Amino acid sequence: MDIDPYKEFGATVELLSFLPSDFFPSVRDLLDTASALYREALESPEHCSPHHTALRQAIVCWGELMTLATWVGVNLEDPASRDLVVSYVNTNMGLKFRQLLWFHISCLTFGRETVIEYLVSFGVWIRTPPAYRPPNAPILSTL
Amino acid sequence: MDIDPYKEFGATVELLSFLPSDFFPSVRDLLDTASALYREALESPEHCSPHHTALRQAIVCWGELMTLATWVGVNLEDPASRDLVVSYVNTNMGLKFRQLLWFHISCLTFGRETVIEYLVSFGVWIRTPPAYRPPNAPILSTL
Amino acid sequence: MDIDPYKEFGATVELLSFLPSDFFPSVRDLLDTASALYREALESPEHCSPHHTALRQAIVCWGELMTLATWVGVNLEDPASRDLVVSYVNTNMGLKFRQLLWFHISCLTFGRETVIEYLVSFGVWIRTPPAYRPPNAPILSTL
Amino acid sequence: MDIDPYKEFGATVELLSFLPSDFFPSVRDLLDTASALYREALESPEHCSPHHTALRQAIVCWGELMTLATWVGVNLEDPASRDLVVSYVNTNMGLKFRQLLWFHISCLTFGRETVIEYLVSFGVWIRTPPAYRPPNAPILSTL
Ligand SMILES: COCCOCCOCCOc1ccc(C(C)(C)CC(C)(C)C)cc1
Ligand SMILES: COCCOCCOCCOc1ccc(C(C)(C)CC(C)(C)C)cc1
Ligand SMILES: COCCOCCOCCOc1ccc(C(C)(C)CC(C)(C)C)cc1
Ligand SMILES: COCCOCCOCCOc1ccc(C(C)(C)CC(C)(C)C)cc1
Repeated sequence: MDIDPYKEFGATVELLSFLPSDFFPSVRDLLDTASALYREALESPEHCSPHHTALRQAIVCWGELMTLATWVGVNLEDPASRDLVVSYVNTNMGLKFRQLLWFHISCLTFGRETVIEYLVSFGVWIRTPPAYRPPNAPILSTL
Repeated sequence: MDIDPYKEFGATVELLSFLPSDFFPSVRDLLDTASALYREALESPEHCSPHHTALRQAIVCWGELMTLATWVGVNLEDPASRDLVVSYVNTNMGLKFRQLLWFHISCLTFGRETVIEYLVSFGVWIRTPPAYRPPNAPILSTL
Repeated sequence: MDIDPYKEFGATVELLSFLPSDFFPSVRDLLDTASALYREALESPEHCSPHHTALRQAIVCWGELMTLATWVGVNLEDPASRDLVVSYVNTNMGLKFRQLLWFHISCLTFGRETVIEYLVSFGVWIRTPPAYRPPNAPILSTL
Repeated sequence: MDIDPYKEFGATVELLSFLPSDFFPSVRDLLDTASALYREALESPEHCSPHHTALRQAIVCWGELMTLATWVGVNLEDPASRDLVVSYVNTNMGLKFRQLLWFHISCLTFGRETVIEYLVSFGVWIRTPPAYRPPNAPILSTL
């Protein structure tokens, strides 16, 4: 239905299109970050924020995908296709899942405005060729 | 994190378990409804409601699952494994997807409170033995 | 029962597992620190702080564990079983003990809130990729 | 270091030595008493009292020792060593644990002052030879 999961929050798939894949932590790392920083709120009966809502939904999706992967490994007799499906799920879907988790966690942490500014600046940086861009990328940190 | 996607909305997997699985409409039907009634709001850059947020996330996840099914039908060779994966995706993941779509669309349309009352009333109905179970099952209506 | 030795201090086993196990100093190092810095207060007849109380209890428990290990070395004959017991103690219970000692000493020294923020920040740091995190690991300092 | 876990509260190991070792109720009984009277306070995120702070740590230590005992019963195939270790734990560590539990549960139920007066009076009673010792020993009570 031509839905962008970030347009509601002030971003776009094209704005995060520039962040490389090596930029995002692993799924386990991001899920641990969430479970340690906002678990009491995600497991809460309150609409603490749209970021919380989206995180809840995406975590449920990922749980269902892991269930799918287990079911595949248990019910498919062709190892080739089994590993192919599992690899597609992990690589692609987890890349998207990392994108979304990072966006929402970083927003909850720093600010939606700050994260969008960081995205703009990081796009400026990554579009520049290495011969003319500084070697050290921009950094979003609590320290 | 053990997250319930309805806890914030005032329900639970136990309160929706009152409804059978053969109750929820088709994914096609629910998506047509969602389009016809809230396309401009779901495509909007606004947190119109947590229901809208959750519904957007669910729809993007279903789109990714359809992409997975297509990628499977293309790449995978073993017809048994292809059909197994596609049928599992559709049946199970779409059962859950329709559950969620029904909940959120019905809420947006009638009321979260109305939908929870409908859940308890349908529980009463389905628990009533057939000898005394009226045929006029409960149904949501604006009239 | 379901007791967390950290919740009164505003932390959790989930938050202290958010840091690696190879990060926490040795039992000897932490006990030397505790002595040098708070021996007169831990050997005092005052509830100087809940940190002091918990640390006293932990140290007495570790002393009883050391007595157990010596008693094992003496009485037990099977060297395999003896070594296995002593190793279990000094590894598992040692890790737990030094996590707790680190928490409480670092709190007494820098601040409970400072230490919790440090846990969060160091976890996010060691989970973030190097090219996009600051290059130097976080550390607590009174200087 | 030389830490007495009672002088923080107003007692010593020499004062509680007035009571014999066969005086203290079993770990089962004392843990049931605690679960009955102060479960919600021990499981609370509050420094309700130093007695709570100490009892929490003691119970955590006891849980770790029980884990050790089960791990022993599993991984050790020398019944002699298994039994030796489990018996040592449940006897010596059990005695110390139930001393501490008695002290703290009593000081929570009655008070530091009442419990110390009780210790002194019971010392009188027990140092008194039996030919001149009343049968109605001192017995803590609110009635
Ligand atoms: C292979 O991925 C490359 C990066 O993605 C490019 C387009 O980005 C759009 C991302 O859109 C989504 C879609 C779905 C999702 C959810 C939360 C539903 C999770 C998923 C991918 C596990 C189904 C997240 C982001
Ligand atoms: C196989 O279904 C069993 C019945 O469902 C039990 C309910 O389980 C709770 C989780 O429900 C959902 C519902 C929807 C979803 C979304 C919207 C993310 C879509 C899905 C199922 C395509 C991943 C996820 C979990
Ligand atoms: C065999 O028992 C001797 C009785 O005399 C006790 C002398 O020592 C004082 C008791 O000190 C402790 C030490 C540790 C503990 C804790 C709470 C840590 C529990 C334990 C014994 C399970 C480790 C309690 C009391
Ligand atoms: C191998 O351990 C895995 C990591 O454990 C995570 C923490 O588990 C919760 C238990 O936490 C503690 C911490 C310290 C302690 C004390 C200080 C009482 C010491 C000990 C371990 C000797 C009993 C007890 C429990």
